[PDB]
Amino acid sequence: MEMEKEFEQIDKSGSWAAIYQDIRHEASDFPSRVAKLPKNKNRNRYRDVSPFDHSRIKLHQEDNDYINASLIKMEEAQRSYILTQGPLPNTVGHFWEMVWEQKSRGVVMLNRVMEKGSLKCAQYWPQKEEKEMIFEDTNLKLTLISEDIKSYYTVRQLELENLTTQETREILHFHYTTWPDFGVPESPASFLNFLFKVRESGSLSPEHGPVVVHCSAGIGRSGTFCLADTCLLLMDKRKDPSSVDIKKVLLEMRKFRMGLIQTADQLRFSYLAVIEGAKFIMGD
Ligand SMILES: Cn1ccc(C(=O)NC[C@@H]2CCCO2)n1
Repeated sequence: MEMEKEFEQIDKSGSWAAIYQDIRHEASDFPSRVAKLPKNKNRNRYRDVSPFDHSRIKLHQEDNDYINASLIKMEEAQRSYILTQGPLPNTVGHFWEMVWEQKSRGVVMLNRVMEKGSLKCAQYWPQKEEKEMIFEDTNLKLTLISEDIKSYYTVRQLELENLTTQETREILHFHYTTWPDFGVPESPASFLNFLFKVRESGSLSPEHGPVVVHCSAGIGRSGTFCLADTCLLLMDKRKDPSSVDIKKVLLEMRKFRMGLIQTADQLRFSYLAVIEGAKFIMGD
C-alpha cells in the first residue's frame, strides 16, 4: 500500500502495536559473540543491546578492538551510517578513536546527558573553548571551536587532533536537544528541520566517512533518524515514490543492528516524519 493512506488505515483501526510486533517477529537474528565476551562487560551500556559480529565497527587496536557500534550500509539509497550507544566513562576515548579512524565529518546526538534524573551518556565533548579534553588511552585531543545554540538544537564546531601524527580535522556536532523525556514529539517539523541541517553540512555525503549517530542505546531515536533519511532519499531517486515501503526499509536496516525503532509510537512517528517530509521536498 501507499504510505499516507496505510497510515490513516492503521490509525482508524488502532493496530500500531500489531504492526510493530510483526516487525519484531520477522527481524534478523545474527550472532553477537564478541560483545558478550567477559572482557567487554564495561564497554556495553545495556546487556540486551549488542552489535552483530558481521557489521560491528572494529577499532584499529590489537589489544581489544571492541566498541558497541554498527555499520548500516544502504545499497540502493547509497548512504551509510554508524549507529552507536552513548559513550560510557570508560569508552569516551574509544568513541573519538572511531570517529578518527572511520573519517567521519559529523556526529549526531539525539539525547540529553541527563534525562529522567539519570545519566544517559558521558559528557564527552568540551563545554568551554579554553578547557580542552585529552584522551590519554587513545592519544587524541579535542577542542571546542564554536557553538551555535538554537531553540530545538545546537551545532558545535570541534577540532580533533591525533597527537601521534599532529594531524587535525574539523568535526561537526549536531545536537537535537528537545526530544521529550517520555514518548515522541507531537509534530515532526523540528526533527525534519534538524535532519535537513545535517544534510546541508555535507556530513552525510560520500566524500566523507559515515556519520556517527547516537542516543542512549543507539537503536530508538537513532533508528528513527536513519530510517527517515533513507526513505526520503529513495522517494527522490525512484520513478514511483509511492513504491517506498517503510516497513521493508526498516527490516533491511535491522539486518545490520538489532532493535531499531523501540516502540510502536516511534514507528508511527517515523511514518509521520516521512509523510510530511515528502511534501516539503517538492513544493507544497
Ligand atoms: C521526496 N519526494 C520526492 C517525490 C515524493 C513524492 O512524490 N512522494 C509521494 C507521496 C507524498 C507523501 C507520501 O508520498 N517525495
